[PDB]
Amino acid sequence: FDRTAKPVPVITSEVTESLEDMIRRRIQDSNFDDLQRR
Amino acid sequence: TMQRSSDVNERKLHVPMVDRTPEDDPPPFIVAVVGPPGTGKTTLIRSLVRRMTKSTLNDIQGPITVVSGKHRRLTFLECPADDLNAMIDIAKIADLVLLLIDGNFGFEMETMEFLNIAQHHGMPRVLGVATHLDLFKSQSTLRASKKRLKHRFWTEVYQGAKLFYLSGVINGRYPDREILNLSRFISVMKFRPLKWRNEHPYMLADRFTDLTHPELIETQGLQIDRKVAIYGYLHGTPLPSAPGTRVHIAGVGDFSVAQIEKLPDPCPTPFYQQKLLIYAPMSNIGKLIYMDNISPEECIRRWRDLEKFVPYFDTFEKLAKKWKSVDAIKERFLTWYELQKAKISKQLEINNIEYQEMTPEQRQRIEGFKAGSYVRIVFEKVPMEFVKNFNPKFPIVMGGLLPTEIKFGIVKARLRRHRWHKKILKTNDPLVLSLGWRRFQTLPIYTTTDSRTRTRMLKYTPEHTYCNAAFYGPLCSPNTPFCGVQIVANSDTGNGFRIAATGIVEEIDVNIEIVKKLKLVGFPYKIFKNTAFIKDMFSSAMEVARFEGAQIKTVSGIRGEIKRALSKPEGHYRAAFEDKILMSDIVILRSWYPVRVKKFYNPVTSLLLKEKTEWKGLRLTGQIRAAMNLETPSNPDSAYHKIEKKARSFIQKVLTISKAKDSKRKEQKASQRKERLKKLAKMEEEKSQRDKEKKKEYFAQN
Amino acid sequence: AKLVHDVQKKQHRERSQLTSRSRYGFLEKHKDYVKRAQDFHRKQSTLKVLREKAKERNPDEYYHAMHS
Amino acid sequence: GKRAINYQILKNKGLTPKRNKDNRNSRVKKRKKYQKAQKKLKSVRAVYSGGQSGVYEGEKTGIKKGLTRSVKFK
Amino acid sequence: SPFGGSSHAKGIVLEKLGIESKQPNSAIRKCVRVQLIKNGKKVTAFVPNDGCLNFVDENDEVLLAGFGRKGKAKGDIPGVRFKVVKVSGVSLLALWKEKKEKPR
Amino acid sequence: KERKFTMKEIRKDAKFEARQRIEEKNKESSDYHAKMAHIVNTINTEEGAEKNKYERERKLR
Ligand SMILES: Nc1nc2c(ncn2[C@@H]2O[C@H](COP(=O)(O)OP(=O)(O)OP(=O)(O)O)[C@@H](O)[C@H]2O)c(=O)[nH]1
Ligand SMILES: [Mg+2]
Repeated sequence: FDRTAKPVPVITSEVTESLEDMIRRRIQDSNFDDLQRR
Repeated sequence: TMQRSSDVNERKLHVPMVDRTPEDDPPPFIVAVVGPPGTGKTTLIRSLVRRMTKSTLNDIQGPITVVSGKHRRLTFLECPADDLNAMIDIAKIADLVLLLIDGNFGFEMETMEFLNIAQHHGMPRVLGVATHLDLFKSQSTLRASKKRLKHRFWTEVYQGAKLFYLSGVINGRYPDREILNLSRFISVMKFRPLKWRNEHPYMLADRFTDLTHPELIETQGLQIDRKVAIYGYLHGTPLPSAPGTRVHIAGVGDFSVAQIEKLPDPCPTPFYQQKLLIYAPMSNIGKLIYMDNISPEECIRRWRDLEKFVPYFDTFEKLAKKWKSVDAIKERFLTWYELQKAKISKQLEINNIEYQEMTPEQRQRIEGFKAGSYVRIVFEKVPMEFVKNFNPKFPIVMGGLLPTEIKFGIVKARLRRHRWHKKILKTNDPLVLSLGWRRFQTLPIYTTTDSRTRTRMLKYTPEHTYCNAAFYGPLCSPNTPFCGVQIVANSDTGNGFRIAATGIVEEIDVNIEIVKKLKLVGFPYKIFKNTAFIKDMFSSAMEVARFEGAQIKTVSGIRGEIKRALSKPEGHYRAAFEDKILMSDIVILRSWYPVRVKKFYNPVTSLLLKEKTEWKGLRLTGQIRAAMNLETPSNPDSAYHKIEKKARSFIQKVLTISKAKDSKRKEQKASQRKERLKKLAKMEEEKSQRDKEKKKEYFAQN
Repeated sequence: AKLVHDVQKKQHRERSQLTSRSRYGFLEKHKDYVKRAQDFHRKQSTLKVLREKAKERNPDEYYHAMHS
Repeated sequence: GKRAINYQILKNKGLTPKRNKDNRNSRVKKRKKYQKAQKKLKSVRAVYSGGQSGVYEGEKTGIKKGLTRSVKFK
Repeated sequence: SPFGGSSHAKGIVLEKLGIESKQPNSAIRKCVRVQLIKNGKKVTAFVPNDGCLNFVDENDEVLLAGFGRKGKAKGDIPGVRFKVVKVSGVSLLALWKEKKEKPR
Repeated sequence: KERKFTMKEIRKDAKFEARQRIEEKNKESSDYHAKMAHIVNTINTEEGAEKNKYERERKLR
């Protein structure tokens, strides 16, 4: 049959590995987008 | 008139097709006298043989091969006018059809069924013979019947066909002037190529013998599947001479050939090729390679392991030293339709010019009895009832099989109820098919792609247009027409038509996925706002736990997923919707259960019965229901329905009439004001697009 | 009608309400749904505009008509 | 026990819209178009229909005050 | 004039262009790839009424004619200049109103 | 405990095959849109070229 929506995205070791190398490549660039004193 | 000069020479340009009718021994062009019972056939045959060989023929039976003219001869066949089991394969084999109508009766449905079978299976050269003009002295009515028959005939077949009229019979034979002006036409015949008779080796039988041992049948006792010689005359593509070819003769099923043999020709060639007449029956290195005994290396050493792909090689140093100088290899080193016709005709010419070579290879073991060779065939294991109740009236056609059309399995065709059949075709109601050479009763399933995403099962064919269909059966090649008959027995024909389903096979396979939409159905019983507990569609929480997440919709058109099973009332569960449902609604899933086609297959096996007709195969569903007298299964909640003081009293009556009259007059004026608004919308849209065309046509002069 | 048949534009009758649930009968199709739903939307919108004026009541209004 | 052909296979028509008995004979369709259009222009003008037939039973369908159907000279 | 001087040209259909268009009776569903024979080329013809699209299958020796739109449509594609008027001897208007029969 | 196990496992199965067939359906729908759009604008432009050429050749004369 057919279903309405995509289900909850289950957290697998592959998706936490992609999130961790995303964030460690990001802070190896040190490209964190915070606010500024302005 | 240059426009007409460039417009009438588009009659020439057609699809390029190939012929394979060689100009050395052309076969007798099988013509096929068919039509109604009673009128015509035997007297027309007697007249044609009496005018073509000056000798009569009393009690004619089976196929004649008479000679007409110098070069080539032809073949007659009185087809019986009581069975489609002869009519169908006569229309599959024939090349001309002189077709009988009787002008004191109008048309007739046997020639109607024959013309439709010919129109689908490939049009032969049709030629109408209107007989039985004993109409009246009123030559106005004679001209009227001939005019109406000619116009109806030119609509049914190509417009402009010849319709020869015959008067009454003068002592057994027809008027000889009309037989003269018919015989001159069928001498100037000029046939055309067709794909089936230019793709399959086909033969009409005209002699039929049983060369099985009389002591063997007398000691086995009428049980054996005997061996049978068909002495016959092949047409079309060359039937390959090596024994082992699968050949289906009609109405018993296929066999394999055992041995075939070329005979003396019982019909005239020209007399110069004779030196340097009605026949009416039923009344080095190459042999070094192909020698089996010797090994290949002993073969090459008498003349002078391929998983390893690489070609052979010598010693690297040896051929490098040989080819330190390489000048030994210096001798090597340094309109559209007439175009296509020239291409295929030059192909056929070089084919013939390298065929004209030594005779055992180039006639009977490289290509095998091209066309026009009186050959005897034998088959062992031919069943008993064929020879026990063989009838000389019925034709015995036989076509070879291509390597693809012996396999079985499903086939997906396109279908359409034949537009004069008075009743539509329910699915899983069996019908006879003339798919190729085989004719067989099978159970189809009519499907359609619902806007080309999935193939669901219809419970009925559409009423006038096509639909897909799938059925078990012999896998013919794609892109071929086929007719489908209902009941073939002449005990139930009555007054109605017989052909049911024309169509075209386009695609074969071995397994088809095909669904049927079943709808799960439940009811709500505690309706909240925006959610509802729905009831008695699932017997258990395990079913609900599989189906959690599905789109359902009510009958009102509101969607909504289902979420989770309720706990204690174990059938019921909880769903969320668009907004609040009424209690009087029905929740509906959507679901597909894959149905599978039935593997039934039964050929007609026509000419094995004692009766030669009345082949009751499987009955229709309606008539077995009427046979064991069950009623048709109506569903009582499924039937449609047509859904849904005197002065003061007088003044109240007048006011309550007048305000309601003016109310509905006002709403009618508003209703028609809506259509006046839509009409002005269409008018302004057309005017605006016309003016925005004109305002740039005013600027394209720049 | 450009290139269609009358059998191509034949009538589709609508199925009834089941007799198994005939106590709360009159199955309610799509036109009756939209005539319910637009009415409910209009009632909710007028309820929310008077609720908005109630949440901005401005408690110092006065006219000559408020003496009795 | 002899077959025949029926009407639709003899005539060889089919799958047409329902046409009109008024549309058959052109003299009739050019009559039933006129006497409708004869009765149409009792709604754009007021044509002469014989005059005072019975006794004068009044104008019988309404006279209104604020309406002048007189073309005026600019 | 649009093909030499003739008003009609016999042609061979390659394949039914756009069988996988989901919307029934649409422009991209009602196209065929005709091989014109008079000069041996490709062209894209526009058979009316997808319900009678499925008469023509493959090398059905089809006979084309021009199209000539008398306005502007909703979702009609431009580029198709040719409509099918006769297929394999008969006229597919007569075939779609099921008078004659397609011969093969 | 076995009822809890089988219900937990069948609903994990439902969510898993849900996710995979729904991304498969969206992928095939997007590739269908790509193929249909490609053939419709190639039949638009490649034929409109000779259409405008013939209209330029006709409107002169
Ligand atoms: N008056 C008249 N009688 C005809 C004519 N044609 C055929 N008949 C009669 O029809 C009878 C049947 O002759 P055939 O047509 O040869 O019979 P058949 O061809 O064997 O037909 P079947 O017996 O059904 O197989 C003949 O005896 C004729 O008397 C005709 O043109 N005029
Ligand atoms: Mg006879």
